[PDB]
Amino acid sequence: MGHSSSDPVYPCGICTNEVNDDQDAILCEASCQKFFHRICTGMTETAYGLLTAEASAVWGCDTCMA
Amino acid sequence: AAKVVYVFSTEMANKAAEAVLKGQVETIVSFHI
Ligand SMILES: [Zn+2]
Ligand SMILES: [Zn+2]
Repeated sequence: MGHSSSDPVYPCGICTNEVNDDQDAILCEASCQKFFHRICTGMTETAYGLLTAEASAVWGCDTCMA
Repeated sequence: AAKVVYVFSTEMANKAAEAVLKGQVETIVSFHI
């Protein structure tokens, strides 16, 4: 998701503002496939770095998790 | 071909990172009992 030749710039599932190319983005891979600013989720930069590096790990939105 | 992935909430991602930083576990998917 978000790697095609024709993706729109995606709005953050929390703040509605665009998740730009120079911002950390996190994709909900639980189900929804919504994008979010890392900042908006509350995830630390270190946690984001570790989670994005691990092939067997994905992130889930607070909605999807409930 | 099927694969198991582990799904982390923000809380769990942050907690897992703390566990790695505290040298309690090797990686954020180093689950244990
Ligand atoms: Zn946002
Ligand atoms: Zn979601």
